[PDB]
Amino acid sequence: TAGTPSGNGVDYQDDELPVYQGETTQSLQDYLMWQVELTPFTDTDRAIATSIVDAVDDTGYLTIQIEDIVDSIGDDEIGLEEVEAVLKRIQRFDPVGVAAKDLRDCLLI
Amino acid sequence: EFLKPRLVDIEQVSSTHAKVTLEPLERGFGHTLGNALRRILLSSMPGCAVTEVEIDGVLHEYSTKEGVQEDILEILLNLKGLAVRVQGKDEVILTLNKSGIGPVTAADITHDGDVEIVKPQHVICHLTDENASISMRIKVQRGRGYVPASTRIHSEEDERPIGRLLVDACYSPVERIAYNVEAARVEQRTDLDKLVIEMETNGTIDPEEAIRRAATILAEQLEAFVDLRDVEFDPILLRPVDDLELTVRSANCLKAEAIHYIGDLVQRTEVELLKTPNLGKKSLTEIKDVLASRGLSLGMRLENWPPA
Amino acid sequence: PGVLKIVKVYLAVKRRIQPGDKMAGRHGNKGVISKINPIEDMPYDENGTP
Repeated sequence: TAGTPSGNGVDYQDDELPVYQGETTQSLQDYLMWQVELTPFTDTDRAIATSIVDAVDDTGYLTIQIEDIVDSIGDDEIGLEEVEAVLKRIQRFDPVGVAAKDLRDCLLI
Repeated sequence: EFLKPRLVDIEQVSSTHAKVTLEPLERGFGHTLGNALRRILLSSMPGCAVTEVEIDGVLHEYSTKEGVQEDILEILLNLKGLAVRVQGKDEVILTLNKSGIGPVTAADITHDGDVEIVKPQHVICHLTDENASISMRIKVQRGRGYVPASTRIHSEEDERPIGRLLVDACYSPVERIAYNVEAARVEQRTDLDKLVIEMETNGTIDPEEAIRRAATILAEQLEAFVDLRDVEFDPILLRPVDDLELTVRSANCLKAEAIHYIGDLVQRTEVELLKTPNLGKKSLTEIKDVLASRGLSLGMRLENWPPA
Repeated sequence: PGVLKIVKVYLAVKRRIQPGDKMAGRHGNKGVISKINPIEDMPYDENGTP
């Protein structure tokens, strides 16, 4: 070998009986649920927020329909009128434009 | 009822060494004027120092120049010791070009309009072959104390190009100060003291001018003791409430509930705002829908609410 | 076989002396810096050298 790359960074748990253990990582939904916990939401609002955050793809788009979100709740007084309000509140999060219905929604938000 | 010291017998040993005498002094005042003067003169005297350099080929400090004996870091450390005396300006640029053999010194710095090189035999660089040249631009500024190059950031407000050679600035022309109190030759008076001050500098500041500057600083500082006497912000808030484009029924309801600003509203919880007459479950979600597009959830908590 | 290109970058920094730093002589006398004192506060001799 004319040239050799430097060894990549590796680690292993020392002074611990279950060797190598593990490490937690932050994802898009994990970082979105963190913001949901720190905003003023009611119980039903928090439930709707979790429901629509679970449906966010890696791109951050909303793969499931709003009507399907309303169906998933299956709760009275949880029509699309308030699901939309919670959806807009979530769309106005740190990755601005996340959880958007389609491409037009991203640009408009 | 106290005698006042006079500036007499100022004698200059060398271009840097000098002696200053204050002939008439009372019993204890010798040290009070002295130690104060030493502290002022060692701490806060104005001067001029090299601030940054621009060599042709070199773009940083950890490089080398072909034909030059010393590294760029050593050249910058040499330039840090360059002593100049500018008049009427604070940002003179000292262009320097020299091609050939032998040490390069301030002497061969291009003769500026009003810039004095106190010692022209101060070497800064060495050339080692005939077909080599050095060309650099040196910026000199006026200041008061030690200003490290790393500690200053306002210079980075405008982006500096790759090729700058900034050096720490000291700005202090005084290197050593000693004072001593003797007995005055005045025989008519019972006993008087004489204060002699020895200052060693870099040749940039005059001794008498330095003493005058220190005394002026002391007087301005003492001016305070002569007569001691003495014995809801974020722009989205504080916005007109008719900026949310609410429905008709909300306008009277908000007016009825004395909601006139944006911040006061976001302080209202769902359960207590529902108690307002004819609010409407669907109309309440309309209020929340609009405030959600702004990013303003209901139930916030501000501390002080101004009338504006 | 996997590797297609390698790029190596070198950075240089200057470490300013600071109190939290550790100093020693060569007789077993170590210590950390507690304060960086202005020049007019240090003890000086009759010639004015601190």
